[PDB]
Amino acid sequence: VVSIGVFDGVHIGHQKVLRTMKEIAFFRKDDSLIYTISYPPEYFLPDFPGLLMTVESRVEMLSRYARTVVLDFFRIKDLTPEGFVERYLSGVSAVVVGRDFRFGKNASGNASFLRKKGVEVYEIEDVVVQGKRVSSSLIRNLVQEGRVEEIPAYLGRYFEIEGIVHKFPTANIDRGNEKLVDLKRGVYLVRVHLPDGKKKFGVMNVGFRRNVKYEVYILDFEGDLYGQRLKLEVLKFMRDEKKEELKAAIDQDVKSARNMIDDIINSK
Amino acid sequence: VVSIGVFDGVHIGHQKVLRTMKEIAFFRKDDSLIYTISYPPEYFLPDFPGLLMTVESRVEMLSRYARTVVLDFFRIKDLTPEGFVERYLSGVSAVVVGRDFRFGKNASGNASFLRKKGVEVYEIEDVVVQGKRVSSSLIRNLVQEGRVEEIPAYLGRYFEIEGIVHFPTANIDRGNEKLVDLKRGVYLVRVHLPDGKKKFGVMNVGFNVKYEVYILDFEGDLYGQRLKLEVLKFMRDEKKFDSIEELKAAIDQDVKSARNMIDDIINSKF
Ligand SMILES: Cc1cc2nc3c(=O)[nH]c(=O)nc-3n(C[C@H](O)[C@H](O)[C@H](O)COP(=O)(O)O)c2cc1C
Ligand SMILES: Cc1cc2nc3c(=O)[nH]c(=O)nc-3n(C[C@H](O)[C@H](O)[C@H](O)COP(=O)(O)O)c2cc1C
Ligand SMILES: Nc1ncnc2c1ncn2[C@@H]1O[C@H](COP(=O)(O)OP(=O)(O)O)[C@@H](O)[C@H]1O
Ligand SMILES: Nc1ncnc2c1ncn2[C@@H]1O[C@H](COP(=O)(O)OP(=O)(O)O)[C@@H](O)[C@H]1O
Ligand SMILES: Nc1ncnc2c1ncn2[C@@H]1O[C@H](COP(=O)(O)O)[C@@H](O)[C@H]1O
Ligand SMILES: Nc1ncnc2c1ncn2[C@@H]1O[C@H](COP(=O)(O)O)[C@@H](O)[C@H]1O
Repeated sequence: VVSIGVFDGVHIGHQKVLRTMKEIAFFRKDDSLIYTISYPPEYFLPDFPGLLMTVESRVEMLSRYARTVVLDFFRIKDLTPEGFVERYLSGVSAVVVGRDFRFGKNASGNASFLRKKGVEVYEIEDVVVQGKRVSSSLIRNLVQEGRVEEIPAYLGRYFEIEGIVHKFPTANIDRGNEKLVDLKRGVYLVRVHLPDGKKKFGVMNVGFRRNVKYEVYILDFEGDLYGQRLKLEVLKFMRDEKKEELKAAIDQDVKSARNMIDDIINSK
Repeated sequence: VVSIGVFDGVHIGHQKVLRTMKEIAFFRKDDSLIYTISYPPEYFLPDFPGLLMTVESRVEMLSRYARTVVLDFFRIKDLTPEGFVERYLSGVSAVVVGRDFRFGKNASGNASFLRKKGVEVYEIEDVVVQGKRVSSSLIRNLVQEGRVEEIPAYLGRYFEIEGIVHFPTANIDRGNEKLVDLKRGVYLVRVHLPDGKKKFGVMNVGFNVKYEVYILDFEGDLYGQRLKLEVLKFMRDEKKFDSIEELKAAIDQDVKSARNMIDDIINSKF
């Protein structure tokens, strides 16, 4: 029994499907297999916002659920429905998908098809947080419009920026090379997970050059992060990206951060 | 600094103007301000093709460049050049526009006037594309011939139909403004759904004019939500079908080419 799809971000509508995968599992005595497609057709277009995380990262969550097998978009973009079943669904007798799920050169095959190929399709009806069908798209935008405080209602958690370092002080994050989405330009209140389990707060600014840069000033930290990797949770969108008195502006933020922080701490 | 004119479509011409503004201003630690004249004289004359987008849409885009302010046409329409200057340009150093920029009753207002009155007018050379001065007027003719493929070249992006929604086909209410109509026929389009998803779809214009799109791989009520539709390719002439089925056939023959062209649009990135 397997659920197919991209699963980018692995949102709440995603987790729905995965769990139902566990159900149809037990009551079938079968084992579970997630089939995560590398990229959506869109990815290969200019106006594509971006992925919410790297595939490597996505197969970290998808994994913590079932056994994930990544399907390469190049390798399957021309396979026909029949071609697909044969090369990827043999032996399997049931899939878990959503009301939309299509597949095969020209979306040639719906669930009906798979049914007529001797396979059971358990369609999970759409999940919707506040009037809209959760989706990577929908989250892909709030990220663009700086609406971070609005993401947990869809992502099941805070949006995250993560990468290798270098390449005030501020740490420069290299989110890798995949075509990832970028946040509205600006200053953000962030939660930093450092090595050794450390979770320090910080402020992160995002600016141009075309390109977008990610720099965080981690509060109360004074060590070397040059080579290290980091995972930052974007909690709040503080202020917009501005204009030699900048060293004076950041303090608005820092002194501000310290305050938003202490806000929670008190509200036991 | 300040820029003036209608700005219907905000095409590459319009952009060179707004970008020059955005610069002439940094060179001065000055501030931008766009004055968009709601309409153009033709708008109220026999046979006006209509605008490309609603004034609201238009302000929307201009907004990303700088503070925008709309001026009723009917108002400044009568003002004399000094009048106009006395009401809007006061204490404003620079004014970015391009050749052929005029203002005031009977167009007596021009760049020389602003200059003689202490304001620095920075004309911009007309932007040519394939031996043509980019113009809101041009683009309109294209839309009208269904030559939507040639549009991005001048317009700087894909022509776009929009409105409120009022196999199944969504009925777009473009609005009550006077907008330009496409050649009646069938088009491949790219839909921008309320939620945020972008599905391909196929639109048909026929006949005022009626616009209805059948979005590919999609199901859900949209009655009441807005849709922006990038018009990507012209496929066929909206013809008469004396038998319902001949239509069902055609419509399906349309959705077929749709699907393939789409495969083309992607197998063309590697
Ligand atoms: C909390 C924080 C807030 C910042 N806010 C801004 C800002 O609003 N505008 C800006 O231009 N730079 C800001 N910066 C700094 C730039 O990111 C900094 O100049 C960096 O070196 C990269 O910018 P650069 O490529 O222009 O040199 C901020 C830095 C920090 C740590
Ligand atoms: C892709 C697509 C192509 C269409 N092509 C035509 C066409 O060539 N001729 C036609 O009369 N109707 C066509 N239709 C249907 C009309 O748009 C339909 O009659 C609709 O109800 C509006 O037309 P009406 O106002 O005359 O009823 C097409 C519909 C779709 C979705
Ligand atoms: N509190 C801190 N926040 C961000 N980086 C720090 C901090 N403390 C030490 N560093 C280190 O210093 C580097 C930033 O160096 P520097 O060149 O001085 O500034 P910039 O951020 O402009 O590149 C980081 O790569 C990191 O290893
Ligand atoms: N894939 C789709 N394409 C077009 N409309 C759809 C689709 N799915 C659902 N709809 C909805 O169906 C309605 C259009 O219904 P229909 O009566 O069949 O078309 P029309 O009256 O324009 O010929 C709209 O409210 C629209 O939001
Ligand atoms: N919001 C949602 N509600 C229900 N099912 C969903 C939702 N979002 C995704 N799915 C299903 O989960 C799988 C997700 O893959 P993808 O759409 O590529 O992210 C597909 O089989 C979808 O139908
Ligand atoms: N193709 C072009 N190249 C350079 N400037 C242009 C072009 N088309 C229009 N402009 C300028 O941009 C402004 C556009 O206003 P309007 O002509 O009303 O749309 C006027 O001040 C024109 O001089």
